Order: sequence, then C-alpha cells, then structure tokens
Amino acid sequence: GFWEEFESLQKQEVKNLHQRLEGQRPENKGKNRYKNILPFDHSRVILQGRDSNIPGSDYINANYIKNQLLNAKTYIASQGCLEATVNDFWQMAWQENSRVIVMTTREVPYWPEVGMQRAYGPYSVTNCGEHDTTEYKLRTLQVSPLDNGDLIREIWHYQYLSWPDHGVPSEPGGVLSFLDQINQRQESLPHAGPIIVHSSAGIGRTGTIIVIDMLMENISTKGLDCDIDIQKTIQMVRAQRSGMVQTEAQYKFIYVAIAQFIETTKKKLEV
Repeated sequence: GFWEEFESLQKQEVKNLHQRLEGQRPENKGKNRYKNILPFDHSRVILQGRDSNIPGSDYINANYIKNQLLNAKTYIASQGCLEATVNDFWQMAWQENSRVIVMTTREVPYWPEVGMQRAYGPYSVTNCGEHDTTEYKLRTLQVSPLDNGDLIREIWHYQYLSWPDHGVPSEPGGVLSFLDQINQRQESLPHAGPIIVHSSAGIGRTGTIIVIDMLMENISTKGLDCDIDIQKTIQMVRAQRSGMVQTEAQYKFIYVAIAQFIETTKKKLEV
C-alpha cells in the first residue's frame, strides 16, 4: 500500500545522491532558463577553452545521456538557448563533434537564414539550405572555426514544428518519422559525436524524444522479441539529468509512440 509505494519512490531519488553545484552557482544564474532545472555535475557538458579565472565560464545547462541499460547512439540533453548562451551552445556542438541537432520547439534562433553566414563566438555558421515536411524542418548547416575556413563540418539541424504547447502530438506518426530520419542520418556518420536534443527546459520534450529513440534503437538492435521496460528506461535517463520525461502526457505518449512503432513494423514484415 502507501508505505510500500513511498519506499519505492524514495529508492528512486537521485537529487540527494548527485549534486548540481555548478548550475546553482550565482555566477551561472543567467545561464539557466529555469533556476530549478539544472544539470547533475557528474554528467554535465563542460565547455572547453574557457578561463577558469572567469567564474562559471565552463558552464552550460546540458548533460550527456547514454543508453546505460547496455554501440548505441549517444545524446546530449540540453536546454534551449538563451540570448546569453547562443555562443556557448555552438561551442558545445563544435567541441563534441555533434553532427545532428534535434530541436523540439518552434521559434531564440542560433542559425542564419538560407544562403546567409553569421558568426557565433569563435565559429562561423552558414545555412546551406532548408527542406520542410508538414511537421518539421531540416536545415543544412556548415560550421567552421572563424580563423580556419578550410575546416568545414556539415551539421544537420532538425526542428520539429508541430508539437503542441502544453501537450503532446495527437498522433505519434510525425515524431516516429522525424526520429527515423534522425537515426538514418546519425548512422550514416560513424565518427559523429552525440546527437544534441533540446527543448525549453531540456527535460520534457527532450526526455520524451530521447527515451522514444532509445526504445526504437533497442527494438531495432535486439529485436521485436526483446523486453521493453519504459519505466526502467526513464529512471535510467533521469539518473543522468533530473526530470527527464516530466509530464503525464509525455509519459503516455511514449507508450502510444512505441506501440505504433511496433505495430507498423510488424505489419510491414507480414505484407
């Protein structure tokens, strides 16, 4: 009954076991969209090339996320940029060798318009084209260090357009198609660093997208015959960034999406 359930939930606490010192530093206050949504120190992304004598200079609100129930894909779960952290975001993308960025919100932009080139700190970003579907945009970005134009990286920016405010999509087909494109892209780049995924707080839509993708990967890799434990998968990612999958609606969407993924996959096999 109550005490058994309570005891179980207490077993799942992580914020008591993992500190969030860096994100709470006063010097980093302007770098968090929400003062109470912060990265665990242990898995945070540390920005390189910064001066430790500038308090907080290495900080970004983002964590590495791995499928740790297990060569699976790796991720970074990041909060969406503030005006003050756009350069930090590009520093993260560059240093991590990320070639795929997944943005789950509609429009602070951090890319130029098609055919245009802009500087973000030490980096140049060029928008080499945009291609749309009914639910998302794909922008092809080319990034280089400002001082070295001979060094160019193609970065594929996927922006989902139709996720409802304060809810989830009514059907999961759009997200499943979106993730299929993302997976194929990442798989085509064996040396690529983690896929960066972001949303306003970097936990709700972000955790939902990441968990669905990890489950699709488990299914593709281990088979339709494999055990799917969504609750366990969610807890495993929450130990890496607090609050991943934040709402009842998101939680239910994961089940709805994976159920449809399985059923469609099966139907295709049996045609």
